[PDB]
Amino acid sequence: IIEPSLRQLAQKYNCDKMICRKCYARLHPRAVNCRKKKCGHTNNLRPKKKVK
Amino acid sequence: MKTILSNQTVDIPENVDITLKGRTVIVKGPRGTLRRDFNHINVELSLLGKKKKRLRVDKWWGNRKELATVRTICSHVQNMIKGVTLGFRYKMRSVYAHFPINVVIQENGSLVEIRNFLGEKYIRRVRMRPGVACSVSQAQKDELILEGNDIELVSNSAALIQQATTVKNKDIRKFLDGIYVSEKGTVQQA
Amino acid sequence: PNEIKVVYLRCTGGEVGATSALAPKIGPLGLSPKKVGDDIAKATGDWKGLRITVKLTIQNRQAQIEVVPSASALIIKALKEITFDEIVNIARQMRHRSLARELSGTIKEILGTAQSVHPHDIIDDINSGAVECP
Amino acid sequence: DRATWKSNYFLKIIQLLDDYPKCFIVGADNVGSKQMQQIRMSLRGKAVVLMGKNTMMRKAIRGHLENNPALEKLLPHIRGNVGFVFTKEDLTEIRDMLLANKVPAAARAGAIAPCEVTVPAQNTGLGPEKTSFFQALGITTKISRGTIEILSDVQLIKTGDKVGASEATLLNMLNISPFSFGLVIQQVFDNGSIYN
Amino acid sequence: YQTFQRIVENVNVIISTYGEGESGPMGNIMIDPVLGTVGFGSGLHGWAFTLKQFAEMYVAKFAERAKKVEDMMKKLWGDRYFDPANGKFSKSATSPEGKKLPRTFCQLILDPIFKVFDAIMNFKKEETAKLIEKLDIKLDSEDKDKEGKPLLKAVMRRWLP
RNA sequence: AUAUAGACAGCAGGACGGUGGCCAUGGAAGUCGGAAUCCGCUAAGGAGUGUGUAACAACUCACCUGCCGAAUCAACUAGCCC
Ligand SMILES: [Mg+2]
Ligand SMILES: [Zn+2]
Repeated sequence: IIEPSLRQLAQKYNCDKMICRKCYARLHPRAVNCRKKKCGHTNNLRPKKKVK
Repeated sequence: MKTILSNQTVDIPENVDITLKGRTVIVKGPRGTLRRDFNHINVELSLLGKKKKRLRVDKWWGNRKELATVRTICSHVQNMIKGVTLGFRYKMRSVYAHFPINVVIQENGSLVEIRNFLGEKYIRRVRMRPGVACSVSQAQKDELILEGNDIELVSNSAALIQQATTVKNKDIRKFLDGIYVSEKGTVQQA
Repeated sequence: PNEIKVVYLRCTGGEVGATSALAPKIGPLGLSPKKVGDDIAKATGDWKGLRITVKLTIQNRQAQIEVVPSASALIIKALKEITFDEIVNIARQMRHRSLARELSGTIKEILGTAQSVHPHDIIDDINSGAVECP
Repeated sequence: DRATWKSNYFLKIIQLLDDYPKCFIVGADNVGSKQMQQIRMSLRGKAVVLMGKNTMMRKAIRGHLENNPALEKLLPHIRGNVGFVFTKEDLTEIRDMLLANKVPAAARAGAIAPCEVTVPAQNTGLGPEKTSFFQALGITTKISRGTIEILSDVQLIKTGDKVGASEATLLNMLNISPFSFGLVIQQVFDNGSIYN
Repeated sequence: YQTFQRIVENVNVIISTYGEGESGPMGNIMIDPVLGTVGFGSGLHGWAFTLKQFAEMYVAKFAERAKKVEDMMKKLWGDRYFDPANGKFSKSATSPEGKKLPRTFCQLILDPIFKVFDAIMNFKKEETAKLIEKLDIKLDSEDKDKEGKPLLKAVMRRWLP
């Protein structure tokens, strides 16, 4: 069992992030463009899917 | 476009002094001395007065990419001032669902042993960067305190600790176990 | 509070429903009305209006009385089966009549375009009954 | 639209300040729209209240100050989430009613609580299916007559600390009186006079 | 203690919600460690105990016996605090000096057990032997030879069947 | 296009009453859907851009306000580079 504040701290690094639709890169939650060249710094981003 | 001049000034507190050796900044304060050279950036560093100790960073005829470096240098120098005056303290929390994470701090805080991460028999030995001391907090039950003068060294040590306890071949959205940087602050709170 | 209270609202009306209605689903909240309660509530709630009829009930530990708030669309659909200005002028007399008001004309301005489901020319240039209610 | 809005607002402010000679400047804390409606209804009978943009306020009372002197001394004092209540009544009659009609605001999550409260040892009165929040917070509760009972006095909150989500929902379900605040008078202005 | 309280509270609330109340014929059915409807230990190593046994042994250290232990258990469990320095019970979370007091349940049940746990896991022979003598734990041959987790199982079985 | 009648970005609040608006209903209460877009409080509030709750609820947005005190934003277009 994990209490909610520690769960939020873990989720800040593990779940609250953006994923590039082209190259699956793990980006910070406020990202607008991917940081990686192989997708061409695309702006096709989606939220990381939740366990809910 | 080439901008004629881009400058930025950092104020220096009275208890700390700064010496320039070309583009090498030596910041001596109550807690120690932080020395860092910026020879990879073509800027001009100057100390202004004998009264309030302003440090000016100047870039002449720079395009956008090298105008971006002036505030980078200024922020680095401010971090050096902050480190030698108040220091840097990173508080990390170890979170776990079933297996408690046992952390043992070896000699002088320079080595960290993680024992029971996710119940595995492997022992994680993480060596701190020089000048960074790790300790087990007496205020919280699962808390590591990393204290030092260099923000990059302290944060690199914290990142090493965080990345050592990485869940593999499992859903990381479910297996949230590990040591994570809870907060970043200073020592002495002044 | 007599160990149980009936503050909760309902959104049933028109057809009796009973078993088809969600009143048995509310039932386990208070355990008092049950079928012998929702049937006798619907007996008085058959009309006023013949629509969804969002209404509140008050429990006397054996029987329930029902009060229907003067919802604009509810009362206008009850009225319906043209201007008909007087019926909407008189339908707002017995309501709560708060509407964050500053004058009596605000309520009739509200209901004139609540009837839009064109009743907007009156809203544009209305010059009648500004102080009729007070 | 925006320009006409601002022009109409300027006209409203200048006519209101010309009409009403006595006004109290009053700070707005974390207050709700329901409280705004309640104050509007409870005050619109005898006086009026004004709460808009501070830049609008200063510009209106500065640029068109030529119509009456003894007004520029408000300018270095109108700061923060503040507004003006315009009344023809007197200071005590406004102050006592405005200090009495304070809505008991609950414990919203993410809100600082300078005041201190402490839960006593008393029966909750609710069903025994809400022990999860008590156990998560660390509260010893036991079954008694089909209701949850607080067997020991515990420290709930201190002064000047953040409120967690579990504490906020506990105070929401407890149906007790938490720390509360509302529209509080900063100072007064009666024809060119500054007091408390 | 918090986990035990979580489980006891869960049992009480579940039976209260999903069954009849105290006004029913069965009466007060919600469990209480102070009454003796709650047990601890592990059946894997064959050792179990209730508040009754430790209350009985503490009354023995300090009809009549049953009446003593009946209201002794009421202090054995609960949100009560015993100060080892004071030597007497207290109902206040703050001591007159200022030191935080351990609760009675932990301080005078779980603490000797944690002493013997730490001793027998860290292989402190002097601590294990002295705790055996302080708790008059009876042991036989083929059980007085081992040390570690099997000795922990044996000592738990013999001291607390 | 916005901006000293104080922009933009950050940090902090309000984001309502009728109305848990009508026809959809077994809950859809602002968001599984069909129509229309009212009024007032005003600092603003869509009888709703999204998350979601069985459903409530609890969040977020566009809308305004507070701190902040000088410029900022958007959509395109075409050179080299990817
Ligand atoms: Mg797998
Ligand atoms: Zn990418």
